[PDB]
Amino acid sequence: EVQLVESGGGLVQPGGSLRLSCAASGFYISYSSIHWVRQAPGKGLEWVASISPYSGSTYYADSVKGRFTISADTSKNTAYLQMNSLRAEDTAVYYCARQGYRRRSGRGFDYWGQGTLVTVSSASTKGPSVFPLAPSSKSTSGGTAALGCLVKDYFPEPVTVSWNSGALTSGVHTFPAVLQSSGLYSLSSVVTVPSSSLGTQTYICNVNHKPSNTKVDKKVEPKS
Amino acid sequence: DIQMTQSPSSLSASVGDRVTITCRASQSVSSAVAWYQQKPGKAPKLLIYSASSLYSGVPSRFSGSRSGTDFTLTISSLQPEDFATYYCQQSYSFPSTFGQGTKVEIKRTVAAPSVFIFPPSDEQLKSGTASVVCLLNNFYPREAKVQWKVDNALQSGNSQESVTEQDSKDSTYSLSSTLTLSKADYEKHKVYACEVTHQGLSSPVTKSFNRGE
RNA sequence: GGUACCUACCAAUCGUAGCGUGUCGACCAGCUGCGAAACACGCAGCUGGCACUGGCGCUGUAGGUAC
Ligand SMILES: CN(CCO)c1ccc(/C=C(\C#N)c2ccc(C#N)cc2)cc1
Ligand SMILES: [Mg+2]
Ligand SMILES: [Mg+2]
Ligand code: NA
Repeated sequence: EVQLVESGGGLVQPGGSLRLSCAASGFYISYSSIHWVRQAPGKGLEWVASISPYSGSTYYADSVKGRFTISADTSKNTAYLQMNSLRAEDTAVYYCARQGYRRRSGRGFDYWGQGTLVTVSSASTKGPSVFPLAPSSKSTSGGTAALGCLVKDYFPEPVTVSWNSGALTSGVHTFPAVLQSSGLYSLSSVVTVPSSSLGTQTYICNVNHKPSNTKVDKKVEPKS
Repeated sequence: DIQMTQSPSSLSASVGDRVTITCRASQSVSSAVAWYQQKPGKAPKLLIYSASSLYSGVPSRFSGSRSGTDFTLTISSLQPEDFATYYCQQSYSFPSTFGQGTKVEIKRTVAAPSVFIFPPSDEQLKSGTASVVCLLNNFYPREAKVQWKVDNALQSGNSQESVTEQDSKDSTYSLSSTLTLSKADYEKHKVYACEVTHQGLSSPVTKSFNRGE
């Protein structure tokens, strides 16, 4: 029952520093090579660093050599990646990965963590404003209505949007966040629904921005 | 540094099609090559190790082969769940190197978008900004043109588009175009229209509203 | 006088008076299997060097010893 759990991600300014941890369960990290691999939003995987067992020898990519340090503690089955002199181009999701056993899976990474987000920017954290996108009671066919929520002006990622506290999920489309010229993020979460239920069904959008500890609920209903 | 040039960068294939994805190492990496599959937002999953060995649990339709510096991942017959981004990796020497990735999406019949227009709520208007939203729902292929019009005035540079990933149930896309104006600029115009051009539309479809109705 | 042992026999070339021999092992480098193991480290096998170890076989020139 192997498992890797990352932690420590967050927002920091250029030139800042941050230490990520990767807690392993179901096996002892001292008997495997441990790797850190990053993925920038919408980009490919990039090997970041690695540490070998028994020797403790460490290896790093050219773009992080001298700034990052990989380490591991066994009396506390955990691995660590310290990042100093952080740049904007280091923003990404960071995954902890276990190299498999030499005689079973070669040098493939057989177990990965869920990843943790690291954002490097001089901008400041800010919660979103949640506005409604009301269904058009004016000009709407039977059984074809669309409503939604607009989550605007927040930073950094992510925001989560649910509908009816998790009950409504069929037909929901939550779009990827786009960065506005203001430097803040915005997205919309829409859902289609029969118009017959527009007046007899209350629709709630639950928006949540963890960095700002913001939790908002917005009712969406026709206008006038 | 050893580079891994992966091709193609993307492809749209129909269920049952055979897919081949190649990765060329800049120099020899022996057979220390692995292939991974990643679903959107999830962690990669090990498919193949040592260039050609099938990882435990991976269906037999996935296969890997080597010819010199060329490494190839083959999905003999593409299943609907094989939607994903596939990556190659060399672990012959440090630093390790990943390929740029190949995004495999699923083909399907053309589907026209359902177009909706949403004026800015009064709540937002009281803050000094106006967001007008145009939603294109459940269409295929991803290619679509959205054009904003304010009193028949062609807009440009004041809108942003965002597209979802292919829906796992019906394999369609959804797009949102947001037009941003100042409160004054908004309240000094009447007709707001979104014109959508898409392959499965014989002619462009326009959805519009008059401010205040 | 004979047999046996011992001491010495320019320089260079591992060594040797000289000829041949590259050894359990030591050292340098490489490859492979294995150790929870890409490097480092441990065990084992092999390959090429090296000649630390200066042994072994053959065979002299004298001097000496023993019989
Ligand atoms: C073919 N050749 C000529 C040049 O290549 C050789 C030269 C020298 C040797 C040395 C030895 C052998 N066997 C040797 C050395 C020291 C000890 C000890 N203690 C034991 C044996 C072998 C061959
Ligand atoms: Mg001499
Ligand atoms: Mg010597
Ligand atoms: Na030897």
